[PDB]
Amino acid sequence: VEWTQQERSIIAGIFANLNYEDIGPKALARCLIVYPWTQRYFGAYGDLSTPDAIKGNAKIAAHGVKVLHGLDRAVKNMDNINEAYSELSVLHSDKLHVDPDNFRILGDCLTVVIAANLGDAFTVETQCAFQKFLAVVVFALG
Amino acid sequence: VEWTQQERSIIAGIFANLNYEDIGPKALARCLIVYPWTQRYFGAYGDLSTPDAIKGNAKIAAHGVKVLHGLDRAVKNMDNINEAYSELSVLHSDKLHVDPDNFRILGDCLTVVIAANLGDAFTVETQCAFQKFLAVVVFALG
Amino acid sequence: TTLSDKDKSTVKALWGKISKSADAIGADALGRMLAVYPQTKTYFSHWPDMSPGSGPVKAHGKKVMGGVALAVSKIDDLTTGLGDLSELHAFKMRVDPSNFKILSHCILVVVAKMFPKEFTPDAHVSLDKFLASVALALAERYR
Amino acid sequence: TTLSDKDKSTVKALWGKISKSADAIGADALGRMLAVYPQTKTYFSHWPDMSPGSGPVKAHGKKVMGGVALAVSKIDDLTTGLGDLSELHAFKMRVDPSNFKILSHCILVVVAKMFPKEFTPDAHVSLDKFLASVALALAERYR
Ligand code: HEM
Ligand code: HEM
Ligand code: HEM
Ligand code: HEM
Repeated sequence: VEWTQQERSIIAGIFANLNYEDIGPKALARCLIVYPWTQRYFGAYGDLSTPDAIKGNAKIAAHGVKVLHGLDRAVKNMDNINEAYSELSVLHSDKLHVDPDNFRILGDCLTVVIAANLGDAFTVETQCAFQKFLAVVVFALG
Repeated sequence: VEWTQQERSIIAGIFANLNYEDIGPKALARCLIVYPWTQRYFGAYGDLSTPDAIKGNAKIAAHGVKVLHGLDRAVKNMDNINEAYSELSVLHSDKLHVDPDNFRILGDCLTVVIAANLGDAFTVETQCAFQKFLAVVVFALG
Repeated sequence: TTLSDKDKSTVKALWGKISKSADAIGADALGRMLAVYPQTKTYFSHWPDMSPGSGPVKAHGKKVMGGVALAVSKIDDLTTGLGDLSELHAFKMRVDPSNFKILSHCILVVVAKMFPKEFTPDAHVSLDKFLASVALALAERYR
Repeated sequence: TTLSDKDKSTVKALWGKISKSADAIGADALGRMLAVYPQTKTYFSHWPDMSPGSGPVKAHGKKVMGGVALAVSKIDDLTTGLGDLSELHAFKMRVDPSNFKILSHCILVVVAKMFPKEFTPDAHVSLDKFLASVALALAERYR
């Protein structure tokens, strides 16, 4: 976008704090549980029948961690998420045709997980910059 | 991708045949009536109380035609619509902060009014082209 | 989302006037969904042809407007009314909700185009509400 | 959007643990919607001060969670139960329906922030359903 230094360092701050092994699985699982239509894209990832089974799923969990590494890559590229995401965009929009509303919805899920995890570190200012960030990511995906 | 010849000629053709004073007032008024929260932006325009009033509103009719000339500008500049639209972008997004889904809505009311107008001429392929054009203007406006 | 008395008569009268062209509305609106909004092809990719007027679109367009008719008769309870098809779309097929608005739009366009004089702003508002209540009914079995 | 017996039970169980923080939740949620989604501020433009934790944000936040408290009371028919709140937001104020999802989202974030242990995926699906129902029921008086 047109980042201030404070936003850059808040955003890098959030992803320096997060353990992606914990956050990733939680956020993706939660996406699949709260918005089950997104299960459609994960037919190859084995067992998605109940919630308890979603959380127990190692393939879903690892994929949640890859989504965070994806995000982290966008934090390495804050001024060119578009370019940095081109192949991810070909993949989500040209190949899989995920409706843009879905990127929004997993973004939201992720913000809910990050909020639960960070507690008092999740200030208003922190969320403002985090959302600005996700809004660039979803535009880059679509 | 971007514009096929057949596409630019369909779009040029819609706008050459178009009877603005007919399509513009109709679409805008339809939008205010079908999606009444859009009325919020039109307090200066007087009587918006009934659909009968919206339909008979002279200010609303003039503005509907102004909308259509705003599209003509994208029509004349099909390759540079983002630039052509930057001031209208700032007006719509950075000043009025119209949620980007309303643009989609009005572009929907407009497709319906054009479909009712054109009848047999609003072929499948004409709709593909018009919606691809509209997607480009709404993105331009956001 | 809930329909007024005014809403339900409007849709009935309008459906009164346009039922006789049901198979063709379905087929044109479906045919238009798939060409104008090609992201929607994913759910229909097992068909040998998705092109406008092809046999599959005509055949299915017929069923979709079948379902529309049901809703019209079911208009006081779309939830129970459309239980089974919601089960099919929302649970079994997992059709993304963003898609129900696309087909709804395509149906109002074809209807405007076919019945420009009956497709009044008053009709539009009620038809649109109705197609939204159908969308919501269909979304019941997602979660 | 119909809420199951499980959804209502989940929401009421969650509300039983959280409700003594209702004022703090409303405040923190309104505050964030206005700062994180500054476009919602056009509705609050006559207010002196819209900033996180300010006097007006706190006073209004209480009201807003009083409205959620009200919906938990009316969960079997939000459509009627929030009729007056619809009148105000949809008919008088003409709040764009896209902003309800924003405030809903902000409330879930603050509940998750405040009660991370209570806010499981299971609480999350049902609270998100409930919030959508709240959001639909508030949209009743547009049209
Ligand atoms: C916040 C938005 C999202 C981000 C940042 C994101 C990120 C990613 C990343 C990093 C990958 C792996 C790319 C690679 O290493 O080659 C991926 C793949 C994938 N994403 Fe997403 N994603 C997002 C939203 C979504 C949504 C909404 C869906 C649909 C519900 C989805 C479905 C998939 C699937 C099915 C794959 C991999 C399929 C395969 O090749 O096995 N993603 N995403
Ligand atoms: C298809 C998408 C749209 C197009 C092409 C469009 C086009 C235009 C144009 C050409 C103008 C005249 C600008 C000028 O004089 O500098 C304008 C002004 C305006 N538009 Fe739009 N518009 C669109 C969507 C919307 C929507 C959805 C709303 C409201 C919800 C809206 C509300 C307004 C308002 C309030 C004005 C200002 C008129 C005044 O100052 O009295 N527009 N728009
Ligand atoms: C108003 C909305 C809709 C209505 C009333 C409707 C109605 C119906 C009906 C009556 C059937 C046939 C079920 C049977 O075989 O007994 C059907 C099937 C189906 N619908 Fe829909 N439908 C709607 C929307 C959608 C949307 C938005 C999509 C995805 C873009 C979609 C994808 C399908 C598919 C893939 C089938 C089955 C096709 C097959 O059997 O090969 N539908 N629908
Ligand atoms: C969960 C959804 C919502 C609930 C439960 C809610 C609840 C309430 C309540 C209880 C009131 C005060 C009514 C009274 O005076 O008796 C109120 C007022 C208001 N709400 Fe909301 N609201 C919601 C969403 C929204 C959204 C999305 C907006 C705009 C973005 C909004 C803007 C307003 C405004 C401007 C007022 C009146 C301001 C004033 O009295 O000075 N609300 N809301």
